[PDB]
Amino acid sequence: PIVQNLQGQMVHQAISPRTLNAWVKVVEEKAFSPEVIPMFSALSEGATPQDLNTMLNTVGGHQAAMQMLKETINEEAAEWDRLHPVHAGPIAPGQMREPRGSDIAGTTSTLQEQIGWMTHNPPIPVGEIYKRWIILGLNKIVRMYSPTSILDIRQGPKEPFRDYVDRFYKTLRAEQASQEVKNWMTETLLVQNANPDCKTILKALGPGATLEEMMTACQGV
Amino acid sequence: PIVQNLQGQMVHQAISPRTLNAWVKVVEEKAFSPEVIPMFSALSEGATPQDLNTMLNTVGGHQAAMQMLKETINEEAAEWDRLHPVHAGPIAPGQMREPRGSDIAGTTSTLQEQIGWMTHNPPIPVGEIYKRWIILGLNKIVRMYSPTSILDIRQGPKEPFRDYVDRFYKTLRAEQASQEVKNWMTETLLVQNANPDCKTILKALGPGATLEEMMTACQGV
Amino acid sequence: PIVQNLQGQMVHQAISPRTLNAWVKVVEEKAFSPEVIPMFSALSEGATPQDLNTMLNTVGGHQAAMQMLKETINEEAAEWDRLHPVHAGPIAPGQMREPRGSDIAGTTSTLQEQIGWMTHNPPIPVGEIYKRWIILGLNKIVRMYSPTSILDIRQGPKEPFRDYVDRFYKTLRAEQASQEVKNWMTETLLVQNANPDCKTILKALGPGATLEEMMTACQGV
Amino acid sequence: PIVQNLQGQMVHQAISPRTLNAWVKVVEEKAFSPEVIPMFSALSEGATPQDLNTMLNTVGGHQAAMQMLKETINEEAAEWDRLHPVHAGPIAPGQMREPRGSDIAGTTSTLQEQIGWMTHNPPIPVGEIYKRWIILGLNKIVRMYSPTSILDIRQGPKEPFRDYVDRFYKTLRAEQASQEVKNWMTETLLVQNANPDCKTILKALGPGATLEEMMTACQGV
Amino acid sequence: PIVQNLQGQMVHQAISPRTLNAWVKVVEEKAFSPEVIPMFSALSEGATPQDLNTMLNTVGGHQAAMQMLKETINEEAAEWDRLHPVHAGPIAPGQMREPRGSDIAGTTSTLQEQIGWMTHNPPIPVGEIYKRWIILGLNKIVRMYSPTSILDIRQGPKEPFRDYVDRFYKTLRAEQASQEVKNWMTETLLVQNANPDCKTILKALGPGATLEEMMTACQGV
Amino acid sequence: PIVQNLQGQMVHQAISPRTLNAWVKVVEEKAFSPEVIPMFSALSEGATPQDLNTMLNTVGGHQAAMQMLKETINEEAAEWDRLHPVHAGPIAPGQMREPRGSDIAGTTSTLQEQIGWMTHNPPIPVGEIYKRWIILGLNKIVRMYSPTSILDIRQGPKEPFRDYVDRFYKTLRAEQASQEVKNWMTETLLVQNANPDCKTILKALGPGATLEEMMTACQGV
Repeated sequence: PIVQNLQGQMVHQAISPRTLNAWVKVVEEKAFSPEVIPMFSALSEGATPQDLNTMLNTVGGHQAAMQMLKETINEEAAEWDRLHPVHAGPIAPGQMREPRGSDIAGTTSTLQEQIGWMTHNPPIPVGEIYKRWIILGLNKIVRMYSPTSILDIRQGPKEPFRDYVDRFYKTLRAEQASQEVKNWMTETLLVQNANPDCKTILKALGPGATLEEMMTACQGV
Repeated sequence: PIVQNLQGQMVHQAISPRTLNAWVKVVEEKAFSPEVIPMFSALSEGATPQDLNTMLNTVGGHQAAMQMLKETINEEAAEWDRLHPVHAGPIAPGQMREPRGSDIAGTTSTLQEQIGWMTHNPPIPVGEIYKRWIILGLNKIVRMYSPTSILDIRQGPKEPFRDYVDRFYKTLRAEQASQEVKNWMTETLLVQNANPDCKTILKALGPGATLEEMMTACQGV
Repeated sequence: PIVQNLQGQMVHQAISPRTLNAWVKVVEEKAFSPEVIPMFSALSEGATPQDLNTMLNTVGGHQAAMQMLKETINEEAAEWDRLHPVHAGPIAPGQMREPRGSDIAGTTSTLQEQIGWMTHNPPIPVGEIYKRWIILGLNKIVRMYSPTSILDIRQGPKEPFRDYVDRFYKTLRAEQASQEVKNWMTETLLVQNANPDCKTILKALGPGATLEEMMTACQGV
Repeated sequence: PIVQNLQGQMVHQAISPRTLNAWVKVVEEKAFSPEVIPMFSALSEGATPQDLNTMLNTVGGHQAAMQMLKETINEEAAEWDRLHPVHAGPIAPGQMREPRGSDIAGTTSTLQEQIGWMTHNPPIPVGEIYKRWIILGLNKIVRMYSPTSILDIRQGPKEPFRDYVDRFYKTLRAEQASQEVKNWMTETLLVQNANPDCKTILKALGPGATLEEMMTACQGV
Repeated sequence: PIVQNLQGQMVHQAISPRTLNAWVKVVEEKAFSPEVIPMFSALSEGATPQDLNTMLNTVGGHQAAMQMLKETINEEAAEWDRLHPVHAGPIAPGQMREPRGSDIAGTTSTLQEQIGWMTHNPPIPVGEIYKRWIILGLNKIVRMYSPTSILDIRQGPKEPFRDYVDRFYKTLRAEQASQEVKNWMTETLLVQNANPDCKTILKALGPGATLEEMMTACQGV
Repeated sequence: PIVQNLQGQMVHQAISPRTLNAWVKVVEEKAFSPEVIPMFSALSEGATPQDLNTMLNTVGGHQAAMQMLKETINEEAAEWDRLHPVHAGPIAPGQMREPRGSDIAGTTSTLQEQIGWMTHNPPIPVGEIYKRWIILGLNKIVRMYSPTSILDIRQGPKEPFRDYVDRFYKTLRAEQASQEVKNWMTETLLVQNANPDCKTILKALGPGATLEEMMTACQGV
């Protein structure tokens, strides 16, 4: 990737095999839990689109998820095509060619071209745009891999409030729609979907309290 | 993070995947024992707020604890807003914009802005303030994860004095309120909550002795 | 391999033993699944033909596959011989000798000669051509190791649509012929080779839909 | 820690997570055997007092031992206070403030102050003094963790002389009082605490012999 | 080993313990399969004769094989003595002494002398000659460790053609005599030593076909 | 240790924890087999006497062996004292003090003094002399740990010649007296201590043959 050397140059180097093994092991062990998204966003810091394609083609399993991806980046590139038309002109003096939707990905673009693209001033973040598309696809993937909607989590007979909140926020992280609506579920359905005694003590405390307060109040029975 | 090169420049580099795996394994294996706090404070040496957010979003489990966090940094940012108002003016010549409570975290701030913030002279420790807020939240988290107050530890029938002191200082580390009060429990309840024979020999020694003296006196029965 | 130092020179260094162990472990554990091809293409970034030969001779098992390789690079070199004849002349002033089919591989070529070949301006990618031949052979190897044609995958009695699509795209990745024909299977045989109820609901949705739509429609029975 | 770069500067860098994991694993697996002392002295080469405090707070278990430590460094700092009074004067031109007993540890001292302390000429070894105090405490800790005095080791019925000497020198290393007295036990109690037949052959050899001679003579019965 | 720094100097550094552990683990786990030869040739890139001697003395087991080695390098050095006589003269101005058969190995030669030998212009490859002798000995070792001649491999009753070819090329790699004779076995005994039905279909295809063709024809029964 | 930087300076750096863990694991797993000697000689390349003392004090077990060591370096230092007397004079202009037997080890010598000793021109190899003494002690240690003389190895009833030679050269490596006498055992007792049938075929071949010839002749019964 383009690493910032103190001398003042950004030259790509081959991605360390350590990073590839880390990404692979994360994909297998952690399956497609919501943390794979920050894992990818952290392991792909400054990576080129070719490096991102390498990291995507590295995993062997979950071919349905990878096909959903290969479709999602395809749709994103198609949308970028309609957002960004062709200048329809020759090469201007001292000017490089504008990347297209396919050129944003590593398919129709050489590593030298991508390096010049992301190092020339003003800089264009082709790798960052590819990362954004991949993250958008991973959102749909992690949504599909969660077989439970937000309005199905209810506290069991003697299930601890701690693990109830744990499962509730697992599913909240899995289900992404917005922010205000997430707060909407957070401040009602947390108490709305509890045991009878937990319900009673939660409205004994009433509204206008913090989640820490709810858990320390519902510490026992 | 900002590493001090001998040349005289501080330029961020991508956090090593080794550090991320170390933090993850610590979080899973060591759960949320009090040592996770120095673990975080050591693994986040010089890290940017974006790196801290990456390390926080890395862990998948303990979503209740992570929600307590996301609430605690929210409260800390809100407090910082009321401590630090807006200058309400244009950009001064050769002067950058003052970070806000949200800008302190990596949400509403770019990596370039954070780097300029923590490298311009005079330097402002945005990453250190974010670390302080995260540590303040981890204090509450480790307090909640300990289901035992300080005034519940009592020596068993034939439980060794060594393991009694071990459990006592586990719980003392877990329960944090102050320093003088910690010494207050340390110098009384250590002996106040012992076996009858241990009680007798401890006041046979009397007060004004060291913990080493207590343990070497209570080495046997 | 030839690593681009910021000073402006490309000098070969000994391949790290880490890379060799990574390649070996990939070959053994992952057998010859289609992901070994991007594994090789990533672990051999900038590697010399001698390094590629080292990586090929490293693996001990699958000697039938390695013989298929040693035959495929032989055929590729023979084809390159007939594509590229001999200039049949002495050495021109300030001009090096043109590599042959055997010289492209590391057999009849010294490391110094290869380095001069891939560092002199204009540059010739002898290592890249060797990589291309090895990848062409690995295509045939991965095709042979897959004992199932594309027109044999059919959904079982109560096999989930997710795992059906998984196996279907395993076999699609294994079987490579072209691109338009891959889309041809993708848009028909995916639904053509399903359970009766899945068939009914898939043509209930009809054509002109995405794979994500097919899977979310066939989420249940 | 302060690493000596060839350029001629000593600038602190963040301690590697590898060193922290090594120290932690040593503490857990090797418990508090006498080798943990050279382990600490080797892993803390050039470390700052803040790094030493991080390494001390890293371990979670053995809180009784850590309290003995926190007491021993407290006593050492108090002794250093009475050895080193306050100059009771303003700051001299081009002169820094003298560290105190608490400032020697990382509690009341910033990393910048410690760096200036251990890099200014003439240099003051604040980190080395902290290391010496920690080692003095670890001496008492390893003494307490050994539940056996030197005058209790006696050769069993058919216990080999090799393992007898092994256990004897385990306990000798555990019990530290001086050097001349260690030689005193070494040259008598080694033979004084043996089996009857071993006694007979040892005084058959007589005094004025080496430990190698004793073991090769007592190789058999 | 002599690593080529970009500055323009070749100075030996201590071999990494990682390389030694890699060589050791390869020797133990992989025994003496034919791949240990490319393993050694890759792990000993640029190594000095002293480094090669260290790597040879590192392994503890297979002392019969190591004695065969110590004999083979002895014979190679003796042959080099008779190939290269003594100049029988004093030291010429600005000229170093010519290495002998023993001086080629690290026995009678200091590291400084070897470094000057392999860094002075014109360069002499003492380490490469030692590597060649060690490889020649490893050839005999791997031949001895294979307890099966080439004319003993015959396809079993229902042994797959894949594994038959696997074992055949295992033994072909183990048995090294030449190249033309290897092709001689390759193109006849592959089919000559098969099951009756495999024989029939192989001569149904006839000669003038590739090994890939043989295996895809004999895919089934 | 003193690493040769290309700039032209030799400055000690803290020994990597990797080297310490490697030495420790070698000592525990491989016990004290003869290969621990080249292990130590390879892991202690360029190490200072203080580093050697750290590596020696690192191991916890085998205190009898470590006491034999601490005695052997003591005897070596005492011998060096009688070989090298005191100059009995003041410090000469621009001249450092001559190391003594104790100063050769890291006991009575500071790291700065040792660095100046092994970096000043002309250089004195204090670390190398300490390494030589430690190796001399390890010779005696590995001799003691081998409970079998050279004249006890005899081929069993149906023990393979390969494993017979293996055990024979294990014990030959363990028992070190000289070189000519080692050849003396090598060329007779190898055949002198065999099975009756092996005896018959070995003198069927007769003398004047190589060990490879003996093993290939005695391949079978």
